[PDB]
Amino acid sequence: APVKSQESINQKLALVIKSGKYTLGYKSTVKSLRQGKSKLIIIAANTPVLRKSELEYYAMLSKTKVYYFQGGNNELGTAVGKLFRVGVVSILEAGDSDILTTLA
Amino acid sequence: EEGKLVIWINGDKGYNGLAEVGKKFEKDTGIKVTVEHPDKLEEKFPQVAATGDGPDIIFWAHDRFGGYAQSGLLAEITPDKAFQDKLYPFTWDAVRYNGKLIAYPIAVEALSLIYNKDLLPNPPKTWEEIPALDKELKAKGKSALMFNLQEPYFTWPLIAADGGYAFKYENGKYDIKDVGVDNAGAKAGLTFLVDLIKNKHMNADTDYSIAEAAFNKGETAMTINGPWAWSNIDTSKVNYGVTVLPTFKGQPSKPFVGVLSAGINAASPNKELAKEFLENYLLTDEGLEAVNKDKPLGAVALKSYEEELAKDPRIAATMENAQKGEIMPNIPQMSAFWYAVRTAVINAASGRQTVDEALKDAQTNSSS
Ligand SMILES: OC[C@H]1O[C@H](O[C@H]2[C@H](O)[C@@H](O)[C@@H](O[C@H]3[C@H](O)[C@@H](O)[C@@H](O[C@H]4[C@H](O)[C@@H](O)[C@@H](O)O[C@@H]4CO)O[C@@H]3CO)O[C@@H]2CO)[C@H](O)[C@@H](O)[C@@H]1O
Repeated sequence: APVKSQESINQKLALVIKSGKYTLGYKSTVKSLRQGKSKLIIIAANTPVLRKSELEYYAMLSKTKVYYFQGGNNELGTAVGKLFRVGVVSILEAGDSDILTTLA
Repeated sequence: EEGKLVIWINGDKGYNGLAEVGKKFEKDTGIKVTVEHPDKLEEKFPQVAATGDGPDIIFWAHDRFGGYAQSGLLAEITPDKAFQDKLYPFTWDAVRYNGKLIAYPIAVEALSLIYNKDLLPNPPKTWEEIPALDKELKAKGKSALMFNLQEPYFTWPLIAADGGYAFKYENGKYDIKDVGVDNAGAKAGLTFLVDLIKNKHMNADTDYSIAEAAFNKGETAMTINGPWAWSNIDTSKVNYGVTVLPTFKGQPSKPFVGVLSAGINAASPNKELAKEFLENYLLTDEGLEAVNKDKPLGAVALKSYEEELAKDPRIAATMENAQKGEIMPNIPQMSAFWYAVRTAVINAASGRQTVDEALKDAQTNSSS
């Protein structure tokens, strides 16, 4: 359930970026999906041009959970700002983050 | 998409009237507004909103929003005091969840007894006298009563009359463990309903359509419905009256009071435009009138306009029945409650189970 603060998502994302493995954007994400390496993908529903359906199609075929961030470009933290900018983030390794057990 | 508002409202409300308010909004701001009335929109919204899809604004009775709020699907609304004062505090409380306003209140609704004055110059004051009244009308090719038996909303007033209730409201809080659909009161009510069907006074298959068509065609003397139905009766030129629900066991039928509300999709990219639309276009005397002229809203939340309409005897009857019933809780468990009670009534009516058996399971399923 999308029951988490933008401040919280940004903090969980910053932790993955800091200590885990992940990809950014359409291209690297579907590749991580097709390869079965993604543990989760986060989609910024309101990002300008986003291949939302296709990403969702790939998450389905790869049986990968997807979490939707609902905020707008306004008042965004560093991590969530990148997210919103690239539309998709694929988590390959959580690292020290609990993003996988709290969002998936 | 940014630059347009998509609205979801139930098919029994004045969606054409709402589309008028949206048409005006478009002329004034250049932002296109689209009104849709999908089926089971209250079940769909949670599904599509959770995935970055769904309308910018969702309309439904307040009982469903706590669930939406808990799943973080609603954008918190924050009208400044000047606007909050324009509406009644009772309606704001209905859309308050965890101490946060989660939607805009629009109107207060309650079911009333609707009768054909030519067929019933004097409607029954008690449920008990309905069987005899039906035997008489059947002798003339008519029936006494017909209303939707598929939705627990409509049968609940009778079930609550002698004792039924959803969750015990203990000093500012609801106890999701103390459910009252199993007590003796609720059993009496439901039994009385089952017997009506057993004795052929009503048919268990009767839905909203069957009932509304029969009443508007002068086939049955009474029906039970909300303000939204008045509009179709008017066109049908049936001489009707709107009054207090009949008592049961010397006690008032207790309808569940609902407040039609408008929530803003948390994922909506137009939250500001949505608030602008709801605060300065819909919740104005002109906005509500547009909608009300299509399908009556009942007792609107906007103080100014409710006062302009307070003299309508149909609204008076509405508020009278509302005053006798209980406001529905808006906590997440309400959905479970409704689903549970629905199954119980449908099963007892069709005989699939006995009153006791049916209410026993609903009792368990509610707090489940
Ligand atoms: O019934 C019409 C009147 O309903 C209103 O009272 C409503 C409550 O406000 C609702 O929250 C609700 O509980 C519903 C629930 O919301 C929903 O899941 C629903 O699902 C149904 C669906 O309506 C229908 O498509 C059908 O096929 O079955 C589904 C599952 O059985 O059902 C719950 C209970 O049935 O319901 C009550 C009515 O019971 C409203 O305030 C009025 O204005 C409206 O006219």
